[PDB]
Amino acid sequence: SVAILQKRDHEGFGFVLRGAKAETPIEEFTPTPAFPALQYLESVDVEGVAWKAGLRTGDFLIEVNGVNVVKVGHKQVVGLIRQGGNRLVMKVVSVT
Amino acid sequence: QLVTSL
Repeated sequence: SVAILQKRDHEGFGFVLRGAKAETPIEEFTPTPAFPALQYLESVDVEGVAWKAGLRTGDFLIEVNGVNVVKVGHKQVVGLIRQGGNRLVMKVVSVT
Repeated sequence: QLVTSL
């Protein structure tokens, strides 16, 4: 699924991202329905932006503003998220 | 792993 999140300057997106460190993308990790990406949503705050848009705990992060991040390290994914400012387009997969 | 609040 794709979520288009728009937050105000003064709030967060309301999710906690978790996943592999790497600094440089690595490598031939092959996504599978059971582990579709290196980064996922450890939690989502009720009444937060992500939750209102339907993102849920456990969702795996596939794309950030059009860029595939399945094999990308955590620092770099955070950087890409910050680059977009108050707008964030996320593609995710629910392993549920 | 790393964990970031966003």
